[PDB]
Amino acid sequence: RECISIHVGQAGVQIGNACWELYCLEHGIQPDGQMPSDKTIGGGDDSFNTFFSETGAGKHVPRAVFVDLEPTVIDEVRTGTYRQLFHPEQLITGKEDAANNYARGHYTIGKEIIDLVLDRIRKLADQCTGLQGFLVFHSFGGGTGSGFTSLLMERLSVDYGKKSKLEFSIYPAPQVSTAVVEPYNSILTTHTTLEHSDCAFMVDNEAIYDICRRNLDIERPTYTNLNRLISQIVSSITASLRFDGALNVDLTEFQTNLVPYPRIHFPLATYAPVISAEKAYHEQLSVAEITNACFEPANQMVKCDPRHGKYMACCLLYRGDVVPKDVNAAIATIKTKRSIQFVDWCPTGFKVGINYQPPTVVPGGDLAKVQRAVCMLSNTTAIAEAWARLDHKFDLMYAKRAFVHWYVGEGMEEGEFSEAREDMAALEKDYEEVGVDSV
Amino acid sequence: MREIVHIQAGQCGNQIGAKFWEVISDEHGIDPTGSYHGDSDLQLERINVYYNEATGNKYVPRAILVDLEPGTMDSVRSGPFGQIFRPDNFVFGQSGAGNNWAKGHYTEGAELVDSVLDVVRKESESCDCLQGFQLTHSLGGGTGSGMGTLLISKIREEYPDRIMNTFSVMPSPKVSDTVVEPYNATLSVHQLVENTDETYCIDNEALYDICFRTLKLTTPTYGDLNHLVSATMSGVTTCLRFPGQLNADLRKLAVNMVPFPRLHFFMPGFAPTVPELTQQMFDSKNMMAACDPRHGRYLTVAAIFRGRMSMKEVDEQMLNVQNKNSSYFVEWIPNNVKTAVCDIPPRGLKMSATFIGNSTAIQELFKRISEQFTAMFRRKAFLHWYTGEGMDEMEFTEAESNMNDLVSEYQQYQDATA
Ligand SMILES: COc1cc(OC)c(Cl)c(-n2c(-c3ccccc3)cc(=O)c(C)c2-c2ccc(F)cc2)c1
Ligand SMILES: Nc1nc2c(ncn2[C@@H]2O[C@H](COP(=O)(O)OP(=O)(O)OP(=O)(O)O)[C@@H](O)[C@H]2O)c(=O)[nH]1
Ligand SMILES: Nc1nc2c(ncn2[C@@H]2O[C@H](COP(=O)(O)OP(=O)(O)O)[C@@H](O)[C@H]2O)c(=O)[nH]1
Ligand SMILES: [Ca+2]
Ligand SMILES: [Ca+2]
Ligand SMILES: [Ca+2]
Ligand SMILES: [Ca+2]
Ligand SMILES: [Mg+2]
Ligand SMILES: [Mg+2]
Repeated sequence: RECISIHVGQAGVQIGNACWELYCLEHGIQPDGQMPSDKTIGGGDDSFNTFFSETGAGKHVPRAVFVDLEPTVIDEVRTGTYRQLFHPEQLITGKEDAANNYARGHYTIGKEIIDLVLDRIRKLADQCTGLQGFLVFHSFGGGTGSGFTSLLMERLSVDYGKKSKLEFSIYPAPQVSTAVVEPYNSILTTHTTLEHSDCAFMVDNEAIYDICRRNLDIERPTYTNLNRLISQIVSSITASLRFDGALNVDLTEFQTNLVPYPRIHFPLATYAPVISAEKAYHEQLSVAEITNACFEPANQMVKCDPRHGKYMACCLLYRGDVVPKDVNAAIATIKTKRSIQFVDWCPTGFKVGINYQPPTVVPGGDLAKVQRAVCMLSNTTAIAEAWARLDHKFDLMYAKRAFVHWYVGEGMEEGEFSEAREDMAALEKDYEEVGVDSV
Repeated sequence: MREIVHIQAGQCGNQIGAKFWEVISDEHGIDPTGSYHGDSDLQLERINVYYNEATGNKYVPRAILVDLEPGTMDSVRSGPFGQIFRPDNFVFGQSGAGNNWAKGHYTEGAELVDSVLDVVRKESESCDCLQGFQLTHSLGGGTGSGMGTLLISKIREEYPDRIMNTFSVMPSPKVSDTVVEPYNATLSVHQLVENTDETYCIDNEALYDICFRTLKLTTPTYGDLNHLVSATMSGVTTCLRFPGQLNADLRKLAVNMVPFPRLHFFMPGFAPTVPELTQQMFDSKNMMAACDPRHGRYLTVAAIFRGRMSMKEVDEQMLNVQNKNSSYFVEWIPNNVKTAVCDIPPRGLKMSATFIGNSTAIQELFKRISEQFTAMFRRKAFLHWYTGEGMDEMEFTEAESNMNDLVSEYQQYQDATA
């Protein structure tokens, strides 16, 4: 029961760098891949083996692939503290990036390297007794993150069919955006990928940026700060696959309980508690307190107001000092609050899980080591607010065909821009249809 | 001599089944290694009903363990009595069912079902006179829910003249942990209505309130709830495992409990003087299913008392409750309450009372499920997960109709007069 992570572009690679660093600390894997606590050498059916393969020498190798169309970012990995952890074939780099151009990442530069990426992925898959699916980390805005990811997703649908594909996407934010055409790249990748991904977790950089300032007193956050925080959400989601437990979810479970309709598969994550060490000092937070924090809009990962929408499904993943009795009471209270509205076609609307391994913080980080934490994955109609903001920015530029020549110069037709935008128009409509009360 | 075959499917079924074998192994004096170290000899007169006897006078449960994921399978073998089970009777997959009834019934469970029947067949051929099957499972998941009812359908095709019992955990009115449980439960109930002779309805919310309110367990766990179920499962099988004449085999029990074939869903109960025991077992607060017996009428009832007690006092106290609450017993099935007594008490208790009731109030549970199910199906919410495994929408419509029919039937007899 195994998962392969694919990290694409600067954002995906740099996010993976934080996630795999956290995985090693959670499992006690050293930067050279050795895990002393593991006594089954060269193999095993342990829970952590879903994400780590093993060699006869006792090394624990991530079941991951790093791909970028320029080597600047992945070279850090090849020389960083965790360079020994990855086999050289796992890290794949071109020589010329996509220049914030979806078309270059999909057609011009992407096709140069797609076949090699699939071959290295296939070698990882052949090392599997049973493969659940793929975890794809990328950014909506970059040329490689959008253009190449869409090509990879389409190719994966062919080589592996209906096998699960889950995305971790980075929604553009002007605070740190390095491209004016990011709206074009996001609408195009979303449309191209929309029918290939079974579930996509979006993260709005602006939301993370505000959370880091407010909750962690970080006066001017950097990608390092943001990426560690994303890692906690990714760690919590994968915790049920990497750690052995009786109250876990797996890819198939929480997919089946979060996605009511194929196109409506964009939940927004919420994590709690996000606290600095100063405030954590002499302050321990209860299961109910962190459970209530998940429904406060301030702690969301996409700028939106769930109060102005309706919940269709909530997945609450607790980890740490959490007892079933506390969890049941917390969710019981939520079901009494009327500020939290569920659609009328979802009476049972809570998937629940508990893992007993406590959260881990990387040394030198800003998050405090807490005893219990919770991640909530909620599919609410409020997420459509995010699509509306990005579609409006798409419209403003496309009305004047601004920047479109860069895409036509790389082979695309104006039809793909309207075709993609009409798909987003339908999706915006689908999100209001599902929010209407039944007859 | 009249042997029963036990099957446990899914994470829920296996956990409950494992503690069932812990309780009755202790009651029959079997230790984890499979050797008898007991005091009385009534422990062995009917041991062959649930245990095979193997070389060396070691007793091995006639149990088959099933699940589409290996996790809970490994916990069973590491448990207290995990050593006792026949290792060839562990039949497990690797994928899991993902709370998908279609996966357990049609795709992922289909690939594993024949491997299960091969163990079933091998056990049944080793029976002097096979009696029937009993299954433990939940209706909210995908393995015990979906694959469980597949095994039931397959087993009937090979053993159509044998009794089929089930211990089924039903969805609860207010506590749930899976979003699609209305779909999985409604699809299983459709199966059980057609392919089971007796079904015991258990819901966890009732068990949890007992654990929290009555036994005063401040932080109950599935561990604490399962101890209640295993105690009850021991009580309902006492007449099958110890010498007696009343409801001494599965068919005789079914013939005394099931006046109409589709209305075979029972409300179990357990308790905890003789007058005190009899009052408790009838109380709503001692029922394991979330249905008030005072919201319906009892078609039939079976009470089992265990331990040393004055049968005169018991017989007199059972009659008072019947004559005290005549309104809650159908007038057109005379003498529909049957009482049995066994001298062997459970461990920790000296006197126990187990209650089995076929009450029309059970329709409330089937209405709760139907209401939830329709709310989802009218909008086809979460349906793509099922049609994606090959199902058609009309399989859902039929399952809904059958349960709505089952609810109508229960009401029909709740208002019948003489
Ligand atoms: C049925 O759906 C459930 C929902 C739920 O939270 C809303 C909980 Cl906590 C439980 N649950 C769990 C558990 C299950 C899945 C994930 C994590 C924990 C473990 C456990 O030992 C006990 C006793 C219970 C339980 C059962 C019936 C109750 F009335 C109250 C609590 C079950
Ligand atoms: N959270 C987070 N976002 C990032 C990071 N790096 C880039 N981004 C975002 O990604 C978008 C730009 O895409 P990039 O990842 O930089 O570009 P790329 O994927 O390498 O593709 P090319 O531009 O063709 O090289 C912007 O919206 C940035 O805000 C990161 O390390 N962390
Ligand atoms: N009593 C009890 N019920 C359980 C347990 N685990 C799960 N359940 C019930 O079963 C449902 C989850 O289904 P599950 O057992 O995982 O189904 P599976 O997919 O077939 O294994 C929940 O609604 C619970 O009420 C357990 O250990 N004890
Ligand atoms: Ca190992
Ligand atoms: Ca090793
Ligand atoms: Ca298969
Ligand atoms: Ca065969
Ligand atoms: Mg780049
Ligand atoms: Mg589970």
